[PDB]
Amino acid sequence: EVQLVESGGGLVQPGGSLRLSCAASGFTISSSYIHWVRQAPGKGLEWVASISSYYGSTSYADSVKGRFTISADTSKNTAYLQMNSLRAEDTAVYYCARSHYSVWWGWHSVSYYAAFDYWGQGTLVTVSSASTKGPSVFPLAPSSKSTSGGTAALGCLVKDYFPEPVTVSWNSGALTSGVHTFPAVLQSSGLYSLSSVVTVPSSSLGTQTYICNVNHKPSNTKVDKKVEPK
Amino acid sequence: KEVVLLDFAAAGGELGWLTHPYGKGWDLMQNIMNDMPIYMYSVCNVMSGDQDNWLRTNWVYRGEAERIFIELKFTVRDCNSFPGGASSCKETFNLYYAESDLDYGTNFQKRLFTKIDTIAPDEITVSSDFEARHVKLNVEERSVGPLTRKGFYLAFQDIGACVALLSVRVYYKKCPELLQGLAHFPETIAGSDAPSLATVAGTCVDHAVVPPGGEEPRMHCAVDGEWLVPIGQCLCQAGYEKVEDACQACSPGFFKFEASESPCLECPEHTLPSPEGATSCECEEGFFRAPQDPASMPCTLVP
Amino acid sequence: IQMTQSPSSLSASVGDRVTITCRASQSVSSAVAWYQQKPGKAPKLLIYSASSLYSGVPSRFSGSRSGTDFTLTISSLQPEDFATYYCQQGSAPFTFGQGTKVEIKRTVAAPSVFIFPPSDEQLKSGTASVVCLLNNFYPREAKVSWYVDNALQSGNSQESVTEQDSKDSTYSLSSTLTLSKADYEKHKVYACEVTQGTTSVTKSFNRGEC
Ligand SMILES: [Cl-]
Ligand SMILES: [Cl-]
Repeated sequence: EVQLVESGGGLVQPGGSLRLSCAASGFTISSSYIHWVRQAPGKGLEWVASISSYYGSTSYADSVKGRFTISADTSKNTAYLQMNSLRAEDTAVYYCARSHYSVWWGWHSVSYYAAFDYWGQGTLVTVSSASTKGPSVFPLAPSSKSTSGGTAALGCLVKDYFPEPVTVSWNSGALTSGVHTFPAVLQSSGLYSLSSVVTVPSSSLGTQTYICNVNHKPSNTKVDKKVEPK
Repeated sequence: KEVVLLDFAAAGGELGWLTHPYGKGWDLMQNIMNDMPIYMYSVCNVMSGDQDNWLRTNWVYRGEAERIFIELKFTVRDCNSFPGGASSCKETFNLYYAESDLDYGTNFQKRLFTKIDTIAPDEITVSSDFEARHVKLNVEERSVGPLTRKGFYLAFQDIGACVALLSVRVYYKKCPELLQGLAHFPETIAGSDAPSLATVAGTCVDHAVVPPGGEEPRMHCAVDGEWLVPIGQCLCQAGYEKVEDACQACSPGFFKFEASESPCLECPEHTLPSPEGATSCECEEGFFRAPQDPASMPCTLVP
Repeated sequence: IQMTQSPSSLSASVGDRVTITCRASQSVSSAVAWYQQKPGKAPKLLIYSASSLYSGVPSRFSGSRSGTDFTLTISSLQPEDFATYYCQQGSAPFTFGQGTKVEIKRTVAAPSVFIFPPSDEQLKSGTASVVCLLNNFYPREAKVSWYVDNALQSGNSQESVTEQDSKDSTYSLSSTLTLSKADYEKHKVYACEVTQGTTSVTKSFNRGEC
């Protein structure tokens, strides 16, 4: 199984530096291009950089040339993107991907070319002056004033945090059906807020336990809150 | 006259071609820029060293061919256009062939092949982009002969260069059909050796003859496929004259005693105008010809 | 070179034929690739070398070239096909297309409306968030107004919407009204009013009720 894993993302001040890592397994880098493509939140895919570790060639998108350097280390089978002089416009999810390279433009290997066939999962880079702030987690209680037949709604309000992301799970991932976790909104305070809600049978309220597990890795904070009928 | 025995850049030219070692090495490239899918083979293991990479063609029936010419069309990238790799990088490749009375199938044995020549590029490709947009196409041609078996293989060995093979054209030369000296000469295979000049027999065209005491028509076929050194000729027989490379009857009022190069002659003085295609003109009524005198003589009055 | 995608986004019903077009600014290599990206996830390869179906991809996807014009085709749009689609230059600059957002059109479905008072905990911090939940509805367009003792609220609420449920193509939405502790405790009745088409549904709580 071919695999690419990003790490290094995070929150960095304008003009700062961050180095991303793309750990490859299941294949050797020497045989292919390793690419970095980025997606600013709400924006399209932008190719950014590429490297062939066999040949040592590198190329960059203009938006990036001069400030980013892609490199690779054949020993750890890993590719890196050194970013310097970061601006607010570099805030994005950074994916890495592979593709079969060709020395001749407009030609592809009949057996080995498959475009960008494997991707990583992405790492978020946020360029900002705001400090890290962990979230406040409040219950969205189902009460007897939430009595809506045989289907009740309860949830967790995840308020005033920075930077993205938080993940919410319910009962340590055991409760998955009926869960909705809303995209965060940027508030006027400069901090993010979101809610996660789940719908659940009303006859299970006084008897089944519901706990939201909010993780905020950027601040190394986890919050487990039991949501109780009030 | 070039008779082609295998053309890579053509429909199904990639056909049954083989790469050794299995896996990396030579690889079949596709270019779909034009509505036509185009193909090539390339290799660029210029960083690695210890490179011995083979691309063998399909087995090609030589048929009547004695000598085969091989026309290659390739690009070579520059060794120092590759950041720090020249230590193992090369800029030539080797052209091999093998004669074989059977198609060996997917079987390939390097040792069975014979080196024809090192193939080297006239113009090198220097590009600063990893994928080179603009190429410098090279054309080289070699020959082997004589062939002795039912067919043959071509193989290409890369020693660690950055090569692309776009076209492999292999053909043999032949002397075309020809009309010369009022004889038709048949389409003849060429020779393998430069001194080799076979003789091919001319067939007098309709109404032409080889003269009673003259050389019968021979032509000689050469290595390039051009005919050489005519020997003899046919002649338009009596009653006929040369028109272009055919023999035409004499016009009414003309005659021709015998086969010669000359045109028909006007019927001599004191004669009756001859019908079409005559050998002699009849003496005008009341005139005669001396019995010692040939029919080209004018007739005199009967005394 | 540049690569223009058309249309920017579109809506279609299940089992509709959908066609997305990518136009190359100049003459490039014809090895256009097509990708499908679910919100928040990596792109997934659909088509490579302009027409080759990538291993594993359902046969309803197909790629075609007609000169400068590259097209992706979905013969039978499935609920799971909601995503954003990108053509890509399969050559030297590897430039990506502007993308096309595809949303699944379906029958109407009324929201289930739930209202949530602030926790006694949050109130202690001096702020009150009142959450209105709109669960599993279609279309996305709904008017959600807050009332406080019958007074229509403006400018103190924010909305958030999930993406489509990849099985039934519904949405869910939230409106969060934020008040100071002082303001929240000065009023009794907190109401969330959802209008869709010709129907309004209001859910309410009384600050002096359990
Ligand atoms: Cl707990
Ligand atoms: Cl409604």
